[PDB]
Amino acid sequence: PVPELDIKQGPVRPFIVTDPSAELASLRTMVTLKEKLLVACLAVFTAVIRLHGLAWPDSVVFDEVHFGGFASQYIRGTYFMDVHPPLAKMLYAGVASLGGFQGDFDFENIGDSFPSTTPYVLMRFFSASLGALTVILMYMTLRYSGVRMWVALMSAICFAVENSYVTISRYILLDAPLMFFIAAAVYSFKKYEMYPANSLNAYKSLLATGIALGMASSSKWVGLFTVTWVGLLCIWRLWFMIGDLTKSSKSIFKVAFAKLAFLLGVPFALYLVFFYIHFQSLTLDGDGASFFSPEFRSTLKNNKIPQNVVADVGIGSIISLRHLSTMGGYLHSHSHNYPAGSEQQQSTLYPHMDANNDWLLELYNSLTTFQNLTDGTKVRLFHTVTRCRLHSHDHKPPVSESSDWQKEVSCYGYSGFDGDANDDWVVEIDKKNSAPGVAQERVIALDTKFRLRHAMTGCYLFSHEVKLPAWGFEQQEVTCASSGRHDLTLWYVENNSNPLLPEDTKRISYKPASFISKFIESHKKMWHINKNLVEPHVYESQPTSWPFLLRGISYWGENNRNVYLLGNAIVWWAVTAFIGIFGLIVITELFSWQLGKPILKDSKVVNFHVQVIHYLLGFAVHYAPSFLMQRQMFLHHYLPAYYFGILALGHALDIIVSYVFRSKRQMGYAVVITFLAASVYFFKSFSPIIYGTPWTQELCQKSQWLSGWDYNCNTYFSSLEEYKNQTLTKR
Amino acid sequence: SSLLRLESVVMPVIFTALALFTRMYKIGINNHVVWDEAHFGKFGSYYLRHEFYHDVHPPLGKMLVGLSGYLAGYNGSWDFPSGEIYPDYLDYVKMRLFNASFSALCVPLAYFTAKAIGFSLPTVWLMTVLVLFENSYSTLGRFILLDSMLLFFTVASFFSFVMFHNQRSKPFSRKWWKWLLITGISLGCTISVKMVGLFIITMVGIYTVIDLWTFLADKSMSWKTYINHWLARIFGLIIVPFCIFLLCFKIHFDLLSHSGTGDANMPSLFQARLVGSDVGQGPRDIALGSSVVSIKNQALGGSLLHSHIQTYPDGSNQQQVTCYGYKDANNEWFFNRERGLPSWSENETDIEYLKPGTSYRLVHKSTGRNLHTHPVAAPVSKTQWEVSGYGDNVVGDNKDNWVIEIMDQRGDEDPEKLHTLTTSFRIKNLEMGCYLAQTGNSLPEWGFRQQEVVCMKNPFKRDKRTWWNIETHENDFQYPKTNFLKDFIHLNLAMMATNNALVPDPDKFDYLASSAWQWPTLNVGLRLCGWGDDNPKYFLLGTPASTWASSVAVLAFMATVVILLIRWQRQYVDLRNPSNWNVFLMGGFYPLLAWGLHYMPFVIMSRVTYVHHYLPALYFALIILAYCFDAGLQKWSRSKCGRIMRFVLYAGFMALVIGCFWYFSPISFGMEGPSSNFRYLNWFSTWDIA
Ligand SMILES: CCCCC/C=C\C/C=C\CCCCCCCC(=O)O[C@H](COC(=O)CCCCCCCCCCCCCCC)COP(=O)([O-])OCC[N+](C)(C)C
Ligand SMILES: CCCCC/C=C\C/C=C\CCCCCCCC(=O)O[C@H](COC(=O)CCCCCCCCCCCCCCC)COP(=O)([O-])OCC[N+](C)(C)C
Ligand SMILES: C=C(C)CCCC(=C)CCCC(=C)CCCC(=C)CCCC(=C)CCCC(=C)CCCC(=C)CCC[C@@H](C)CCOP(=O)(O)O
Ligand SMILES: *[C@@H]1O[C@H](CO)[C@@H](O)[C@H](O)[C@H]1NC(C)=O
Ligand SMILES: *[C@@H]1O[C@H](CO)[C@@H](O)[C@H](O)[C@H]1NC(C)=O
Repeated sequence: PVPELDIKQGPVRPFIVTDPSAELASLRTMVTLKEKLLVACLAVFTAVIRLHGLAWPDSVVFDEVHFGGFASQYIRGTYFMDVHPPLAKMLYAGVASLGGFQGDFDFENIGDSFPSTTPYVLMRFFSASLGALTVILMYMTLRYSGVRMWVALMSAICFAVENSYVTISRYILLDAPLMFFIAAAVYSFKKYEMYPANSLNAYKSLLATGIALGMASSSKWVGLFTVTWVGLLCIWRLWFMIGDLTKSSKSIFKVAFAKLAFLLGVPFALYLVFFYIHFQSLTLDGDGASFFSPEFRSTLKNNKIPQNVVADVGIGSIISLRHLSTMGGYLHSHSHNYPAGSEQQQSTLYPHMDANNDWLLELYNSLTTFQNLTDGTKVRLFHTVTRCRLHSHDHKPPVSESSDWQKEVSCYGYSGFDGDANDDWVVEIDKKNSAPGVAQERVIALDTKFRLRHAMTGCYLFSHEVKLPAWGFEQQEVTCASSGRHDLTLWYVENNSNPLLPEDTKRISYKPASFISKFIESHKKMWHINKNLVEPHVYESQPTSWPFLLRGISYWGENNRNVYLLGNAIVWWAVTAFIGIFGLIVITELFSWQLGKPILKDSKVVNFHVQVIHYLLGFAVHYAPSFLMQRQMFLHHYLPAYYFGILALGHALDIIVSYVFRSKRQMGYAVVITFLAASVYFFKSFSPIIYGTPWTQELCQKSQWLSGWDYNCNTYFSSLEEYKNQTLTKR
Repeated sequence: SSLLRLESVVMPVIFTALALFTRMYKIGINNHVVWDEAHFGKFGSYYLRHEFYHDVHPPLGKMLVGLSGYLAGYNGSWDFPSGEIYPDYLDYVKMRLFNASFSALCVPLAYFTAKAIGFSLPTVWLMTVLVLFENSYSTLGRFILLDSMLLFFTVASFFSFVMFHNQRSKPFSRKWWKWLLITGISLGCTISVKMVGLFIITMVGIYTVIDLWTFLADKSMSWKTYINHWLARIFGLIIVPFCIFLLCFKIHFDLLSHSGTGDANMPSLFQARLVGSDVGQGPRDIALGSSVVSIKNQALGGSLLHSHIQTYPDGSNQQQVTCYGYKDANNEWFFNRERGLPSWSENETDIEYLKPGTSYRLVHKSTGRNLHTHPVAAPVSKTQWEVSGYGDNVVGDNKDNWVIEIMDQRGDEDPEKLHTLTTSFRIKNLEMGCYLAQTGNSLPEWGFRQQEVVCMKNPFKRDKRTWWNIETHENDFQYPKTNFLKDFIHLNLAMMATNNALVPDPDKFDYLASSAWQWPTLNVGLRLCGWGDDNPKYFLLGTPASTWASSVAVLAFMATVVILLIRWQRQYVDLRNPSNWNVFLMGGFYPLLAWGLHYMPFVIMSRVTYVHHYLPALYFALIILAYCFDAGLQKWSRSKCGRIMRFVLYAGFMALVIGCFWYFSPISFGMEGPSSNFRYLNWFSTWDIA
């Protein structure tokens, strides 16, 4: 199963070689017939357990509304925005359109029954099929990590029995393709471990680590943590290749450069290709691209973004300003008054085009000339609908009222009767963020980006991402701020028109979003929503409460049945019990090492500690950055780290069988068969919480071991017999 | 020999003399308050008036500004605004002379620092002219700051650190205990000047963990000697820097004893102890009926018991009872008798004192409702019920009976009865049996954004949320001394609370703030004062011969630990003799780790960071650059042309930081012109200097 260590004598201290023989490749692959028979048997058992009773919850389940509805968005082609990279939603769109799905069903809210036009059981079959293949990848990953055959069989059956992966993979969720491609990344990298790192099999394993690793990174950004984990194991392996003296330096740089190329080139290539399929298939424009730039939207079909507006704007032109940084922007004023300050006409950001977004450019002092908007030309923004100027009296702000800066601006005045110096706005063109040419000097629509400074207060026109709830709902705030952010201060003009200009005027339109700017803008909205995704959710959890399996998340409640994600607790608590016991035993082997006693004698203990530093390090890199996030997160974010936890627990069962009971392996197989038997018992008792199959209430009360997990336990009937003589509602 | 002893004597007084010249040359020329002289000078003036204040930073810097003021013949009577001129009695020349004496002692301490970390003699001179001739240190050493003090106790921390390292070969000697206790004193002063002195203690702590680690493997060391090493390191590296820190808060609390601004960041008992005492009452404590009180929560975040005239939209349509944190007439409360008895009348003759363990009806004064929990649950926390106000002296139920329970007594009077400020009390309902608590969470805007009040059935008696105290008493006595350790904890929690409140919003452009990548490579500087042609105008940035070459030496050494570690794993024997390993480890490695600990928290944290935060981190970068001149030119000491090339390369770079300090000498020595004269040293954009 595992060979003895091949250490050799260097010039200072002994060193370990890192070139496995072909015997190590033959011992840990499916070279026999009995092993292929047990992989086929585990594929039958897994394909029964992970795919039992499918389409019995025949309504939408937790976040199946999201990724199902987004799959519908990729089918219809109307653009949308989600926190995640496209591959494991566009992949459900390919499975859906492969199954005959034509949009036609907005996945609205949990409990909506599926019509018989949407293929969901085929999408559920894809999700639970990849959630079934990750079990067989855990077997093969474990055997490639160097593991007894039967203990990989019973640890991987113990993984097919794990409740949290049956729940998370059975439905239209994100962690099932994600977990398949993370499991294929550790699969292909542990296949790379056992090959002599120069042969063609090793580079095939690096390429499979590349496409699976970057196909995990392109499905959900926790795959980037698998890129980090693989990379830290590359620092491990390249460190021991430096430690090998029979390997030339050109060999170490060839493994390091090809390792770098297959393991950062191919993930970034596949990530960029999958975003190209994202941008190339999602071509229509809906309300999903409502907070994108108008050059982003210029690539989309059926636009309301204005094209061929008048470039050179003059004094006397009915114009419409648009805020640069905040996407929901227009200078907007309409006949509703403030609740605070001076209670005058309000100035807001309304993101859609109206006639109330219109403003005249008139001087402080309508002629027959075309006086251009030079840098420093003070103007008065005259709103043409409600007969008012733009006024910045020094009163209290509406909703950002706790502001020594950020002076409040309003709209009040009479044309010809009430025009004062406090309605002036000095146009100051920012010459850096404007594109060069004529637009850098004077104001060109869509091309320059100026800043309106108030001539009597010295403050600049300002807005940010805080709306107004009083009147004109879902409209942001216009202020007149000093020492506000220069990014949030930029304004530019679109949709301008004056009579003092011919009809043969050089128009201008947007530069429509080269693919790099499309990519970077889309990721700025990814990071912007992802950082600012704060909602009060009742099943929201805390990352230090994950490894103990308290207060799991709920999924579905209809017609006296429920679905609820709590993991296999006798596998969960043994995973994290082994995080504790392995931390304790590696501390006592450091202190027992340096204190004088010799550690790491037998090769099985060495490969145990090496592969549990590997797998424990996978637990560290997929769980510690979830502490470093100022956002909401649920129990299913622990679950990629819990895959490395059940790998390391696999090696724990291997060190129970293979080292501490070398003379009596019947007791090692006895410990593993009682652990597996208790695991399958925990699945069999908690099967009616996964599949949405009926319990009874007197056993649903008994099943709640911890009081922390709570899944509407009065939903069930008092007996299993009443479900047969029962009709079920459909929403 | 004799020439080396001659340079060893007459050379530290040349660098001390150029330190006193470099840091004190135009101290009294600016004649205006500057960058944070407005703040820390004011905080020094608080000690001279003995008035209490609250601030983020630990007090030994501000107590050394107070000691800087006591030596100037100054009584603290002038607050320090920003920008304004000085009064003629405030002799700021002694104060700026004091802080620039701390930087002018930071230079010779870097001389003997570099003498202690190996460093063949030209390296000690390049490192002393390198820490000396710098406009960042001499700019920010010029002023009433505690950046010079943080830099001074950082340099004394590293100096006493290496002087502790140099007697590891004869442990438990007189020199070993000497530099171990001086390392403890200097580390403790390093925290107590500013809370970012935990970085150098992370460095000395990593050295200590590495020492105890490698003392596990010594075969001759007995367990008694090794336990003596553990007690010696926790004493002189944990207890002594904590005893200096506690002594600094003992001089902080016991020195100033009046009231002042920022007094409201304390529990009300400590505010009642001090001399000002706008929260206390002399003759009587509390009674029945006539005692108009305002109930305050002793929880960290709780406030006064409030009852505004609006009613619940979600409840039993009774008056809202919430918690609000300012002075109001709606915060007034009093006590009334229990259910079944005749209530309070305004013409009573017996002034009844209140009895704990007895049910009462807590009645609001300005409105007239009874304190009550009703059978509608709390709006946010759906576990418990909701506290409301209902009825009058006769209208209500049996759930209006609220008992009073003694939780803690502070003595000096009768402990049996309820009192004001000396009786922490819980309130429990009689019929339901829930304890009156407060979660501290925020309500939606129906309750005007105030605190949530719950009545939990079974909380614990060790909970601070259920502890209420009487603060106001309305119709010969000294308040007891509070526990000093408790005041230490509450004041450090208030300091950390202001650190959490110091996080900027992304919408406001702080013109003065910077990011940590700008402090090396000098992308931005820092404008300390008003940029008119009247006053001489200063500007914070390092000399670009010292910190460009120094920053690229941290990048060149941070890829020298990696190269020597790869070559270590490749069985090369890199550092043969213990001398060059000593220079690598103490002169090179622990300044890379002290650079990283003094710099990487400023690139990780979400707080307003300025250019003056890099001054302790730049010092270890300059040690690293001194090492890259030391070991990088060690091989040239054997060839004659290599020796001459070595001395003209040391003299070339020393002449480079001389000429580049003198070329940028106006931005520390004053820039007295009209600010357009000094565009010649406006090398880059984002150096807003002209
Ligand atoms: C902690 C996180 C660190 C993450 C980054 C890690 C490393 C990147 C940093 C530096 C890489 C440069 C390494 C050069 C080592 C020279 C040693 C030497 O010159 O000796 C070489 C050894 O060849 C090596 O092993 C070099 C291994 C290189 C490791 C992989 C390099 C990474 C690939 C590039 C990645 C990006 C690098 C830049 C990152 C900013 C010659 O030995 P020999 O066989 O000829 O003689 C036999 C020895 N007898 C005589 C004693 C027997
Ligand atoms: C082991 C050597 C292999 C090499 C890999 C290295 C490490 C892998 C090991 C663990 C993963 C590290 C993840 C933590 C990293 C961030 C630290 C942190 O911060 O979390 C720590 C603790 O976290 C943990 O519960 C660690 C869980 C680790 C798994 C369970 C360990 C076993 C314990 C049960 C033992 C059962 C009994 C055993 C005998 C039967 C606290 O969180 P906090 O301070 O942020 O809370 C502050 C939150 N406010 C800001 C909102 C207030
Ligand atoms: C260089 C050599 C010597 C060898 C070569 C080794 C090698 C292959 C690499 C060299 C080794 C190396 C060090 C690499 C660094 C790794 C690398 C490329 C890049 C850093 C990757 C990172 C760790 C961080 C930056 C990325 C982020 C944008 C991270 C934000 C994460 C998330 C906010 C995820 C949210 C998703 C989910 C959690 C919540 C939503 O869930 P729900 O569905 O809504 O409920
Ligand atoms: C306004 O300035 C621009 C800048 O080049 C110029 O092209 C334009 O002709 C000017 N307008 C008039 C009316 O001359
Ligand atoms: C403090 O010094 C000023 C300066 O002369 C003086 O006017 C004032 O009376 C002094 N106050 C006290 C309390 O000594």
